[PDB]
Amino acid sequence: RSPLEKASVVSKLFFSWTRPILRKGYRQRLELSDIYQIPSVDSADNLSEKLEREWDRELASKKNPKLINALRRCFFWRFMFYGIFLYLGEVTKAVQPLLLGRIIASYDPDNKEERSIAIYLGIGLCLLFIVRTLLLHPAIFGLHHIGMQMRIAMFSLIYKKTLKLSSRVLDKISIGQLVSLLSNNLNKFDEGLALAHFVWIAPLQVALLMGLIWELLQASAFCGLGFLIVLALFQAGLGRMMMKYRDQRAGKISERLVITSEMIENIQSVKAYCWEEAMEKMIENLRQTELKLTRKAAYVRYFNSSAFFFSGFFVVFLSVLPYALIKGIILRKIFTTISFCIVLRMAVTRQFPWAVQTWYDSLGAINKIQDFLQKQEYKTLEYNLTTTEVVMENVTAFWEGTPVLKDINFKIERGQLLAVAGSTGAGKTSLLMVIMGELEPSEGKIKHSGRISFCSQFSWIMPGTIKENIIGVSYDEYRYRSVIKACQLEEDISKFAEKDNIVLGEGGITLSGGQRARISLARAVYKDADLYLLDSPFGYLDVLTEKEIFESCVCKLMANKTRILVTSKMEHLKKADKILILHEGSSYFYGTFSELQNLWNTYLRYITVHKSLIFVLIWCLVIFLAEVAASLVVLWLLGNTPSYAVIITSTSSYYVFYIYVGVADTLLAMGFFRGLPLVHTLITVSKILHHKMLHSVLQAPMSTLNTLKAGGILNRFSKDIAILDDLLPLTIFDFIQLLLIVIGAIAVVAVLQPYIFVATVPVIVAFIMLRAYFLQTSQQLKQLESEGRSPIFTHLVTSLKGLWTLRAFGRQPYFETLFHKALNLHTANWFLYLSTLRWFQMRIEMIFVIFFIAVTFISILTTGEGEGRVGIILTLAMNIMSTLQWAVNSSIDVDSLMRSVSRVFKFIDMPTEGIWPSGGQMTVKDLTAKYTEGGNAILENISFSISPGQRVGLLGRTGSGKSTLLSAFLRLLNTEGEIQIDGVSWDSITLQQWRKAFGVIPQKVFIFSGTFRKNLDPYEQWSDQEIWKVADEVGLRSVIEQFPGKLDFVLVDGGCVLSHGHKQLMCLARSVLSKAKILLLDQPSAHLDPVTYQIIRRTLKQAFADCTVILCEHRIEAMLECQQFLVIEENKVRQYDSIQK
Ligand SMILES: Cc1nn(C)cc1S(=O)(=O)NC(=O)c1ccc(-n2ccc(OCC(C)(C)C(F)(F)F)n2)nc1N1C[C@@H](C)CC1(C)C
Ligand SMILES: Nc1ncnc2c1ncn2[C@@H]1O[C@H](COP(=O)(O)OP(=O)(O)OP(=O)(O)O)[C@@H](O)[C@H]1O
Ligand SMILES: Nc1ncnc2c1ncn2[C@@H]1O[C@H](COP(=O)(O)OP(=O)(O)OP(=O)(O)O)[C@@H](O)[C@H]1O
Ligand SMILES: CC(C)CCC[C@@H](C)[C@H]1CC[C@H]2[C@@H]3CC=C4C[C@@H](O)CC[C@]4(C)[C@H]3CC[C@]12C
Ligand SMILES: [Mg+2]
Ligand SMILES: [Mg+2]
Repeated sequence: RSPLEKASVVSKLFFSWTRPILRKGYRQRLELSDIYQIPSVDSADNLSEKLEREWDRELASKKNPKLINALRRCFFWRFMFYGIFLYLGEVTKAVQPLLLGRIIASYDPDNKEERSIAIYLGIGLCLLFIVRTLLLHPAIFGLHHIGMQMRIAMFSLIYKKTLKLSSRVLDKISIGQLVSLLSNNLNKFDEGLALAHFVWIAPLQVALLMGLIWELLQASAFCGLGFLIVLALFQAGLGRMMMKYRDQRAGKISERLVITSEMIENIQSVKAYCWEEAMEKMIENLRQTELKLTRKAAYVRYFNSSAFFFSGFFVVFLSVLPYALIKGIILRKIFTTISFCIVLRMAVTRQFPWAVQTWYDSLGAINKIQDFLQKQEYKTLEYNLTTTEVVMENVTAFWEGTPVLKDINFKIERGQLLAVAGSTGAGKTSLLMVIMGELEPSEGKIKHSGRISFCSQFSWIMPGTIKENIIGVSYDEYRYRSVIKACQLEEDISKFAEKDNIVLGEGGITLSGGQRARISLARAVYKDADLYLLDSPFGYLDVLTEKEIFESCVCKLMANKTRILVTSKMEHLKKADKILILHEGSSYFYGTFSELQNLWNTYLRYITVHKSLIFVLIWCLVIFLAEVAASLVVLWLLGNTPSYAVIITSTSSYYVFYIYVGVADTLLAMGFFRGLPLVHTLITVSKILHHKMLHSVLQAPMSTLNTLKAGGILNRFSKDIAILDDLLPLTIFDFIQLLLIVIGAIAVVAVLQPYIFVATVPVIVAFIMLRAYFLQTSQQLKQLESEGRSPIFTHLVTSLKGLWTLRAFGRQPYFETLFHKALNLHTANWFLYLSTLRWFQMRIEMIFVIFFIAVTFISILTTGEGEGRVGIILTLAMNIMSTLQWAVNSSIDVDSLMRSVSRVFKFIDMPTEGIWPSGGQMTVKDLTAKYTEGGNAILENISFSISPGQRVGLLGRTGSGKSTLLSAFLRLLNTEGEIQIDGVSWDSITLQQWRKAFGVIPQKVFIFSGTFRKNLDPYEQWSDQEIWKVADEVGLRSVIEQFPGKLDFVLVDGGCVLSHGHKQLMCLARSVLSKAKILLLDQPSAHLDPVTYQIIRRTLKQAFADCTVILCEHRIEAMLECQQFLVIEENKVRQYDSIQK
């Protein structure tokens, strides 16, 4: 099936099997209908199985486990098999000046030997071109193919280890680091392997060339060699400098990215707090520090790169001078030694340093992967046969100076229900950890059963269909329909737009809090297990639905299976068989309930965004014309000037033009007065574009941001911005340098002889018409290839949030299969892109060769009795086109990189956003709310009024629009209608003033990784003594003094150290500093303890005594301080009065 394997030998050599896609993609848009199936050789299954079979031996049979050893047991003898052909193709390039140099000398009538035999040289030279064409490109493509296999084999091997990481390893560092570990060699590995052989080929080339140069310059060859040794040492020193600055700034990039992710995820809170300006400055300082090291690395890379161009004269003159002074040198050997040194400079100044740097990076990546592969593993050994009767006795455990649980025991017969209770932080969840084997007890003795179904408190939602999130692997209509219509999903499912096949994102951002709880609960009960562990599923569910689910699912469906339920509700305990209460990590009570009572134009915009890049580009052009003007006059002065060191004859004067073209690269090289300004100015363009994009995202309508993918926002700040910092500044410089040399060399030799320009027209046009044909298909495949990587990273992310559920039930093989399917999709697009690019770069050389054979035979045949003007003109023209072929291939990379610039620009063009509070009486009239444009209408024609200072209760069934109303107050979503506060209409004042009057307290409090004082007020409006004054009422004094630093402690990881109640207090104090008037609470009482619960009770009655509060609760017992009640149901709001109803 795979066209590569079905291809014949002759077609496979020329890459002819890429013909169908090039024609198909030239006249229409491509899709996943003609993307060819991947070859069987590089499927993820075959590569991973082979490599792991060699690696596991290396860590068990040999003394020292090294990944590099196992890698060479799989890919070494195929690596060397392509190295010999790569070497033989380079040797062919070194011996060309012998055949070509004699042909050029054959135009001189003063020669006899070359005239006698030129046809034989022409035939041999033609064969030399054909052999080299068909010897390099297959070898380079082979090395790319092996580099792809290494990348796939290691990524699949990494994922398998990730599924086995111990629980204690995950809690230190993961997810954010793990994804970054895979994004450093996504394309640098395969493409950065074809030049690893030049570490030994280049020394073999220098020895060969130095022997050939010894024939010309008897003993002065070494004088030029010593200059190249110094250049090699000089370039090597820059390598240590580049790596030092690269690895020194690695920690700054991670610091920016992790903070940027926090801002993106909680963007809805950032808008509500009116914190747009503060966050822009916070990132701005981080960019300013990073940019200092970025420029240093770019200056070092400039001097390392600009050594090939600035050595084309100092290596020739230094070796020709001693010989010319001792004895008179003729022009023919001056051109010949120039031709040899062109290859000599490329090998030692451009190929060898690149090869060495690659080995530093290839070995560094393998050692980084090697260390990760040997972390502590999750223990899979567990009891198999126990008759499904879990028992514990004298069990102790630690999460590290205090035991988490001590001497806890129970005994559950099959079909019983155990109710676990306690307080916040008592270890309810940690008790379930030991039962799954996630936390091996230090000195305990516990019995494990078979498959165990775990329902974590954290809601897990994975990409795909709603039913696909429930059924798992096997489907069953009768079972599915019963589970769906037992968890009260009947109504909500057949509501949205598409019944049940709705496609969800990672984490289910578009779903209600309680709807996600039911889906996670429904998945746990669907699958058959020996025992079920329900870790507090009723957190988000209101009382009315809580009873219905408890009576129809927990007590009805699984009435005859052992089940452990964690719950604090008093009524749920009496319906259980045995109860276990944890006081503080220790069993205070154990027993039954009965005994409990007693106890294009993109390029134009990229350049002019700075308005300073214009002047630098003009400066480079003006100097370029000055050097060209000098080159013209000096060649014209030598054109009429009348034995010296240089023996020049009338019949051999044409060598002047050949010599100039051979050294034109040096004469037109950009020095440090032009290169450094250009590199500096291109970098600050990236800084400018980042600022506009970061400014645009924080000031965009929420509806626009919801239409995009989950992780897509961060990907532009992670990949696209990073490309503008490293790849574009140097790739553009290299492209401009090559193009400028070609224009300069072709404009000076053509004015004296107005025929070279004409003879070189066909070559230029052929390279251009081929480029326009290939780019149509190449760009389309690149877009498909780049988009194919997001599903791969999403699978890795979602398989970590639900990792504890995976290992409990034993579904690792299923997720390994899913990960392999994601890789094969990315491999299919990448392989086709790599093959068509090889097709283009092979045909571009084949067009050059066919013109060379045409020129060579004409030049030899046209040469008559003397001279021959056609031979001189044509042969010189083809020497100019050698650089153009290089320049055309360099332009492909620039076009590929400008796709990233276009993606940056479209984010900037997003649309923008659209004592005054006397009493706080708002009036709502005809309010319609919708999350997305044209999706639905959650609330329709809402009308109600609030008395100033009243406490308004808010109730309703989960998934009705309870939280949509609170967001519509801030118009954080597309709304129509009029909401007036004390007579001031919804659109009489700017949006900034409107949002400042609301003290919203979300379910997830936004706390970024920064100083304690910075979180309270990023704008730095209030002094210490004013902050302490506010903390006196909210009870934050003792909370903050626990830490070593007062107002100076550095919170990390979302404030992980702070408990849920402590973050509620911090959010409450934040609204007091800004002096809010209308509060918006949203289900704070999920798992709160009375220690902090009573603090909010006082503050809403002491500081906000006269301020309106919208208490959003799920039970009437807590709502004993409200007068007015709002009830949401069937897209309607209806106000009420005192409890008598
Ligand atoms: C058709 C077709 N369309 N597509 C998309 C693929 C195919 S193809 O693969 O069938 N053929 C071509 O791709 C193809 C094959 C060979 C050549 N050659 C040009 C000089 C040359 O040298 C011959 C010589 C004997 C000297 C030696 F070989 F030694 F160099 N050969 N040119 C080819 N092309 C036809 C156009 C599509 C583009 C272009 C000009 C590059
Ligand atoms: N992964 C972990 N690493 C370190 N300490 C942990 C970890 N998980 C829990 N702990 C600690 O163990 C103790 C008990 O954890 P916790 O989940 O287990 O109890 P809980 O009663 O279930 O809490 P809650 O009802 O609020 O979820 C606490 O001191 C907590 O900080
Ligand atoms: N970001 C969103 N984009 C689109 N639709 C959404 C989004 N968030 C919620 N919805 C939809 O709005 C409806 C109600 O959402 P939800 O916040 O509003 O109800 P709720 O009563 O506040 O939830 P709960 O009581 O469980 O916390 C549901 O149909 C849900 O799918
Ligand atoms: C092993 C690899 C690197 C190839 C071989 C390298 C050495 C042995 C080769 C490369 C070029 C060769 C030289 C090329 C030209 C001449 C001039 C001739 O009048 C005497 C031999 C002499 C001086 C050759 C001696 C051997 C030589 C120096
Ligand atoms: Mg818990
Ligand atoms: Mg809600």
